Amino acid sequence: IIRGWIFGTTLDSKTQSLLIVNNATNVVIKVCEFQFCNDPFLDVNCTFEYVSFKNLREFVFKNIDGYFKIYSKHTPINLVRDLPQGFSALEPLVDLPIGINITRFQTLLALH
Amino acid sequence: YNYRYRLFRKSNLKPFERDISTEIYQAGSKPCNGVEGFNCYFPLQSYGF
Ligand SMILES: *[C@@H]1O[C@H](CO)[C@@H](O[C@@H]2O[C@H](CO)[C@@H](O)[C@H](O)[C@H]2NC(C)=O)[C@H](O)[C@H]1NC(C)=O
Ligand SMILES: *[C@@H]1O[C@H](CO)[C@@H](O)[C@H](O)[C@H]1NC(C)=O
Ligand SMILES: *[C@@H]1O[C@H](CO)[C@@H](O)[C@H](O)[C@H]1NC(C)=O
Repeated sequence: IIRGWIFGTTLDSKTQSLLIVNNATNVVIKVCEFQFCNDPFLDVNCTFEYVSFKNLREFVFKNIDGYFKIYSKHTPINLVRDLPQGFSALEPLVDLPIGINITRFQTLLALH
Repeated sequence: YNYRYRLFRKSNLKPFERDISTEIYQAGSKPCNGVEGFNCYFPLQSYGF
């Protein structure tokens, strides 16, 4: 049900805002100078663009010198309440040359 | 005048950062909000090539 993120300043993308989406066949990435969702969803002008409980998915995002850097890891789990007590390290996914003044962010959920 | 430069005002621009308009940079204390007089309008020019 959890599927993506928006990063930027206004998040409406009237000025450049990053968007990252998983659609169960691909990951899709956009920065588009066009109006984004006002109350964000997935149904159950793009200066940069790219295309590729029992589970825990971990991510790190950082934004340095116009690059946006992503790390991740996937693991089994046996606790819903708190994060696991053990140690593990995330590994790099992608490193994106986007050049954007990110200060605020929001996750995306699928809706009926 | 098809060649342009956008900024000179105050809060400066980071290495490989990019900027595109939505609300007016004005040089002082005035709520200019579309006005183009003293301190007002974008710090945005065109070259006389
Ligand atoms: C990058 O974006 C931030 C906000 O997302 C801008 O920071 C504001 O700048 C004004 C002056 O221009 C300050 O009065 C505010 O206090 C700042 N707000 C925050 C939350 O820091 C910043 O100016 C932007 N820089 C560029 C060059 O786009
Ligand atoms: C996922 O995104 C790609 C690229 O936008 C698109 O071709 C594909 O049809 C999408 N998959 C689904 C299930 O909609
Ligand atoms: C498309 O982006 C440009 C800036 O690259 C902007 O001037 C233009 O108004 C945008 N179009 C829309 C419909 O927002």
